[PDB]
Amino acid sequence: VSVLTMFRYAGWLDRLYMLVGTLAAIIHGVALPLMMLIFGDMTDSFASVGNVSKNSTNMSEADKRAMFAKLEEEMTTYAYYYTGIGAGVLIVAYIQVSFWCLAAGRQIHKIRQKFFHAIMNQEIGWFDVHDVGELNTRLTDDVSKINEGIGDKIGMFFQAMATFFGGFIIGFTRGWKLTLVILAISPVLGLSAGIWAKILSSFTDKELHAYAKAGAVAEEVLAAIRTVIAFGGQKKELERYNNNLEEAKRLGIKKAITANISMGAAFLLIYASYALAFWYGTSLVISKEYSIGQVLTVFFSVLIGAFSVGQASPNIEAFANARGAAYEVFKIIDNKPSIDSFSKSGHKPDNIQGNLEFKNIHFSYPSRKEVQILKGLNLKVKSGQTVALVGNSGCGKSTTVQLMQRLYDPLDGMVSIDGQDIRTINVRYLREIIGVVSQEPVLFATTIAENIRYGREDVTMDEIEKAVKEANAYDFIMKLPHQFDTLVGERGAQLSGGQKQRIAIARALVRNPKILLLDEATSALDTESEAVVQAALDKAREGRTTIVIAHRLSTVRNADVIAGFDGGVIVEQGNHDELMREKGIYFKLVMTQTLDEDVPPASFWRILKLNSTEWPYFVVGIFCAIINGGLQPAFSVIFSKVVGVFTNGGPPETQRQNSNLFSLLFLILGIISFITFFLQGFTFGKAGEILTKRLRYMVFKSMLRQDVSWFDDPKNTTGALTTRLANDAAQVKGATGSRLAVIFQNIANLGTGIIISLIYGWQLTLLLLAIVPIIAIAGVVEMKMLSGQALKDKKELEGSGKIATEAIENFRTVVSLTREQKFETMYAQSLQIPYRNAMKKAHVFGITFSFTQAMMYFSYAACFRFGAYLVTQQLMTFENVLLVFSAIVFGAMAVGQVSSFAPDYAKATVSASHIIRIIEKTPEIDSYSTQGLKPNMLEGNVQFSGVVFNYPTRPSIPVLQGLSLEVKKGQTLALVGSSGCGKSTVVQLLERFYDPMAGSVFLDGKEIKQLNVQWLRAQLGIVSQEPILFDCSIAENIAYGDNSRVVSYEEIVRAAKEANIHQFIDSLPDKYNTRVGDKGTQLSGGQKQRIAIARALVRQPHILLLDEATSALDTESEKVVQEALDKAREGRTCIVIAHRLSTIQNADLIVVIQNGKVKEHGTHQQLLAQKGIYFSMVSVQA
Ligand SMILES: CC(C)[C@@H]1NC(=O)c2c[se]c(n2)[C@H](C(C)C)NC(=O)c2c[se]c(n2)[C@H](C(C)C)NC(=O)c2c[se]c1n2
Repeated sequence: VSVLTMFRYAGWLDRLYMLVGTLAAIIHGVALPLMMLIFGDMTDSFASVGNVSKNSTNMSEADKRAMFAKLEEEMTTYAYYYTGIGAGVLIVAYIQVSFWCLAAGRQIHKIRQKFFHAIMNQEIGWFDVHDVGELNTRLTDDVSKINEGIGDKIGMFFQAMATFFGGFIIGFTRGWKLTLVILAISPVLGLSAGIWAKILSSFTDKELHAYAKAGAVAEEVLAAIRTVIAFGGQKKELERYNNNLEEAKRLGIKKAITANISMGAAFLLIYASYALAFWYGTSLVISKEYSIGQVLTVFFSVLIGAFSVGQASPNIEAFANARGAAYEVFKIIDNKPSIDSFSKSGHKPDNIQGNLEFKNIHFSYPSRKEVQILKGLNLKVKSGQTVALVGNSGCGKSTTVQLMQRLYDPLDGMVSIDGQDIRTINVRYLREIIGVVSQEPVLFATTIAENIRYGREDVTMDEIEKAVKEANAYDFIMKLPHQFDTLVGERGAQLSGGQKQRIAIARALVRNPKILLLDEATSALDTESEAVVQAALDKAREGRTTIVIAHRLSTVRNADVIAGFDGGVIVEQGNHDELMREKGIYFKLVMTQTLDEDVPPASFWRILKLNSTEWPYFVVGIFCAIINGGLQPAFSVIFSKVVGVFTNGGPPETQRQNSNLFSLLFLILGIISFITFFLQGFTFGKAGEILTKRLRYMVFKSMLRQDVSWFDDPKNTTGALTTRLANDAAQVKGATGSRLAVIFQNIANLGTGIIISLIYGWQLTLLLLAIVPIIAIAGVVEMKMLSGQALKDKKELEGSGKIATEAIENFRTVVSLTREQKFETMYAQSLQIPYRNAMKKAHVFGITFSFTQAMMYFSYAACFRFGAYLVTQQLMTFENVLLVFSAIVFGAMAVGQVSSFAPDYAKATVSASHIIRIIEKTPEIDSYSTQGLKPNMLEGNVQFSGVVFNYPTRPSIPVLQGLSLEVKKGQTLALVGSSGCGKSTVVQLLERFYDPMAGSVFLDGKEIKQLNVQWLRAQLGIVSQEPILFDCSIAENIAYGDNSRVVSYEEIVRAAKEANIHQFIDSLPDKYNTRVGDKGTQLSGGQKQRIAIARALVRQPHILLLDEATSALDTESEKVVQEALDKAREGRTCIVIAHRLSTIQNADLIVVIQNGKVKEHGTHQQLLAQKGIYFSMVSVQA
């Protein structure tokens, strides 16, 4: 039902078609087993020609006729066999594929629209809950999974029956109890293989979980890189837990891996067992009773049936997932909650004009338990009036304003617009009649002309003009290139928040409702802009009854009536003066405020060599692999022999022949395999281990010893990075295992296939090889056309998706809701294109697939016919055809490889290339010399010469152009400028995180450019904006193991002492052993920073780098900070850059630098004596 039905819902001819194609499928599966019967009949007559050709010591002419008659006889049987099965195949396959698509196609598309629009209709709820980025995510993700649900399904049916009727058909109709001996031994052994192999395949997955755990405990926090460099390099830790848990779950998962190799060994062991019981039980049931040397037909066939069962399984799986996640989220789809709002008909209010009425409205947010912010609210506003609301505590003001848009619904009481109940009037009509301007001026990724269009569909640039002109925007818009026809560059991040809001107005203004609300929309914006804005508001208000919420009591003045609020508390209402004269709330407050990487440069064999390096040696590996190749050919021939001697040879010892070859095949494959595998498993496996481990190490280090523009200015987050760790270590592991499997299959197939290709008959040799490369090339072009169509498809659907996103994501549309559908409409457009495009491709796959099959029966019919060719009186055409099985299934061997084992070597290579280039690096500052920390460098006079720099992004114009400063010893070097850059960049330069473009610095003598980077970073005391510390124990944080700097207890104590954080150190559970607790999410920036300080001073710098240290704080925190900073400074050189135009006075040398160049400098009252720059700073400061 719902689950499956609803899943498979919608489709007149869709459904019908569906069934049809399905039928085709069935016939298809059945097609291959009947195919096996043919194997029979032809091979049977072949056998008879083998015993009459094996007699040979008698009539020569009777052999001419008898054997030739048999030739053209089966030659006819051949034509008709492949012809039938074949053409059929081509046809049926084509049909079904059409099923998959067409069906699922139309289906999806439908589900498409319905989901878009549904979402669009869940109202507030999609705000209420949801993660809304998550919502659309599943839009795309889930829909797709459903589609794949319908198509793979078709697949499942196909094979489901291939094995059902196959195993039946042959597995009964041809044996009557022999087909059964099959049934017995065959179905049985199949059970054992599937069984043990799955038990440890699952054991394998348990290995993948314990594995992911070792990995994270091998991940750790690697962000805060900066602070990190101003610290040195963890580098032991990472390695410690890294190789630790790795090595462990390595050998171990590599044990279960060698166990999956003990699995491939099991399966091949068991399979070998297949041969045992197979050939044995036959040998008997083919020597004694039922003598046809054909039984193999049945046995072999049904076996194939068990395999259909398997392939059947993954398809099913797909049906499941698609089904599942699809129907359950489809439930979150089709579902029509709605009702708390809607968008369909209603009560039409054409009376125009009216007054807002809030009569006893109690309300609680959707989050059930939350406290009813609107504990019975009574408020009513006349028309044409400008009524404001005042608040500050948060929640209620908005909440209410909100309700007025019938956004959520009242928990009790009612709201009457004009004189009717809002909940009565139509929603759209309502929402329309309601012009609102929240604060966030959300704009679209289109032309302005458009955003306004959105305001109201039909409309001429005429009106628009007027609107924008009444929304006072007609100007800047004109000065703006391209005019109204100008776009908003990818989202609304191109113009000034102000203008934006303005436009919104215009927009809403075009709406021209009769009710207006301003959710602080002036709020969060500079002054001047603010005033112009409010201006617009007014010109838009007073012609329309309005209500506003704002902390700008000023613009609140001209309030026709103020409402007393503060976090949900309805009190004093009335004109300004009345509340002021009310010495209460209004009055009160009035007086209180006064992940895309992807890189071209690959590496041909470059990875292999690096590969070989990271590889100690394991000829053993390649070796055993090789022999494994030799093994496949072995089996193939072993069979060719078996069937051979049996169908054409001497009557006595047919038993020892069978019993042997059979046992042979057994011991051979089985034993040789289990061993070849297991052993290789352990070897190559280890390779993967050390490689991954060692690899990570080197790499990560490369990062450690890496820096400069990298992390200082990264476009490579801590995630893409860590990921690099995991994913890429695994991938190189890939390059190795592959090279291994490569040589294997090769020599395997090539080497042996060819030696056999020699014992061949020159027929097959050429013909067949022609067939393998051919069919192979088909499989490759197939995969290519399939992924190509999949990629471009994701492209068109991407465009449609993104837009969809913009909408949903930006629900602030339902704000005006005059688009909902309109939106969805546009999508239908986009969607229409990739839809017709879908049908086309549908067909494609069809033909493609069907052609695969074509080459299938094709190549085997022409191959077998040509084989049998000339068998008149006993020519060079006999049992060797099995040797044909050899070369052919060897092609099937190559496919066993490019289809199994290691990754397709593609992404393995990418990730390899990446991880390499990275580990390569180009250090940039590591061991060195460039001095000797001579016992006379303890000065500090930092000297800045030329100072011309700009971090990698030079086309952004150097943020340091021709600069030069200086700071004596043991004093205070004040620093002030415009904002953001300049200050920091300077501190950094000292840290020499980026050697300037031209210039240099003298710590006190030698040249920092040419000074021992390390040491230069030994004596430094940076305390920047956002403080940070790993999740160690604070005693550990403090005792910042800079270098040899052993965790000196009385030393770190000394740190908490001067760092002023000893107040906490004293008590606070444990005392000095208190970890940062949860990574450091249990303290105030004042405490952290203090430790930051504790850091600095515990290092005993000779230079203090204060980068606007305390920018976000308060009270005794900024106080005890300026104190510890006061006692931690003056005893040594210290640059104090900041935005503390307040405690910037007490500075030995205040330097006003103007981004790029220095502008003023000197003692405070002197800089003040030079009125203008520094002056205008103390003045704007006020
Ligand atoms: C994709 C399908 C062909 C699929 N193979 C694999 O999933 C696979 C995974 Se590793 C692997 N095959 C390796 C490699 C060497 C292919 N094969 C062997 O060790 C081996 C030993 Se005897 C034998 N194969 C015969 C022969 C008829 C080959 N194969 C089958 O009865 C058969 C039935 Se379904 C199937 N194969």
